[PDB]
Amino acid sequence: ADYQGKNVVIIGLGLTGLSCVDFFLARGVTPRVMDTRMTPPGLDKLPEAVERHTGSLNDEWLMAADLIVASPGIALAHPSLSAAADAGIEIVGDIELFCREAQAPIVAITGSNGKSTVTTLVGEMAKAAGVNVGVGGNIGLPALMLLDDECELYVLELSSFQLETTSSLQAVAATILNVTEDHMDRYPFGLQQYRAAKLRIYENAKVCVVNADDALTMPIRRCVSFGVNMGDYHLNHQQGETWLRVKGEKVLNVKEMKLSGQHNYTNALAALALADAAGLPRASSLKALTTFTGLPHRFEVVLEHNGVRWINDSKATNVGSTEAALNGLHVDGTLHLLLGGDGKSADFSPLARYLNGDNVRLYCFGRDGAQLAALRPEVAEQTETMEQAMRLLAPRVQPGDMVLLSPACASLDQFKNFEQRGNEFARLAKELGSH
Ligand SMILES: O=C(O)CC[C@@H](NC(=O)c1cccc(NCc2ccc(/C=C3\SC(=S)NC3=O)cc2)c1)C(=O)O
Repeated sequence: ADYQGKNVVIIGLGLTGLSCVDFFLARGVTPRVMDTRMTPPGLDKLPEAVERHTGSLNDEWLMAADLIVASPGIALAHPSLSAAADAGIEIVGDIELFCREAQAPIVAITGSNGKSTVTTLVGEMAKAAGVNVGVGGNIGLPALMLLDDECELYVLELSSFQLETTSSLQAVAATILNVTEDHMDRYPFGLQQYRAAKLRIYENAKVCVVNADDALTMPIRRCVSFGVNMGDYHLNHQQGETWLRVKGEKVLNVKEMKLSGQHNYTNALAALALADAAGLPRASSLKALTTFTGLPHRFEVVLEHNGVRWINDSKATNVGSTEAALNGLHVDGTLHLLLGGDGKSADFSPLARYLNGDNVRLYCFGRDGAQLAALRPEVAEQTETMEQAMRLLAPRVQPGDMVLLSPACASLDQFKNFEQRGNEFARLAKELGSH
């Protein structure tokens, strides 16, 4: 693509918006930047040569543009963006710009849960094969910063939002891992609209990898599949042993993995299917499965001390993710479960089946704390903040207990992101969980 001489407007700054600014400048195009936040993240790092408008969108600049580059954090349905689309002004995102330039195959991964873990795993599979791999696409690692003529493979975690503005992806292997209700605040036509955004990932993909146990991951109209009992890649349970299998052949006894639990086992299957389709050697891919230790904020044990395990699962930002942490969970004594934040209009009721019995306490906070408490008011406390919740529950904690942050909500009402929320939990857990 050739951007020379174009009037380019970037909407949304932060690290990703900055990556877009730098992309155009390096190509001899000076873009303009706008952000509805008065002082968005990264403002101080924008060069002074770049004109910017903050605190609102500027329709004069939008309607004059030849190309709009929209952050995934701004809805395409925003009136100012829809007016530009109606006028025939091209709108893309950073991932689109990346796909137009990439000179290595792309493995593309989305889904409501698991997409970071799968993306990181396939990255480790590539490294174990000695392939020069670029891994990113999420908040901390903008895709455009990965671009490098020496890269031999890219592995991208993509959100529904990024996919909405992407049209040139031709993934060597693409997956939707699962679709469970999330981001309803951005999808006013409901679950099927959210699904449709994710289905975009399979367009022009060489291999599609679907979840045999989740029909919403399947194109609406020859995909490779993974599942628990069913699928080209599936699990084989005999004795107390679990195996990863491909078409009936055993490939790995999961005792060799550091990760544990059924959803980690299906994540490993999806990652193997992707790696296989991308041409990576199977034997090195299996090696990577044995060495991978998990991501921070993903059911991460931050302290095990005095008979109590404190678990940071701050990356549980929707109901399906919390349900994965609770489903099959073993607790010797009482589970003290922290819920709260911006629930984005989600139906929390699917959590209710996990919350019966004498050994559960809920500590609910943030924007939607009252609705979370209402799942079972007799075992629930509500506070404004997570720190208040933590200081309220810590005196009640007994040897045998588990304290679990798995909030089912975004952190954005009170924190910069789920990583800051996790880090604060870990700090308080270390404070409160010893003498
Ligand atoms: O961290 C959490 O707790 C939420 C996790 C959960 N994040 C998002 O829903 C999400 C969606 C899109 C973007 C970002 N992260 C970067 C970003 C954050 C805020 C903005 C806000 C903008 S842009 C603009 S113009 N005006 C704004 O307010 C833009 C980009 C986050 C997810 O990954 O599922």
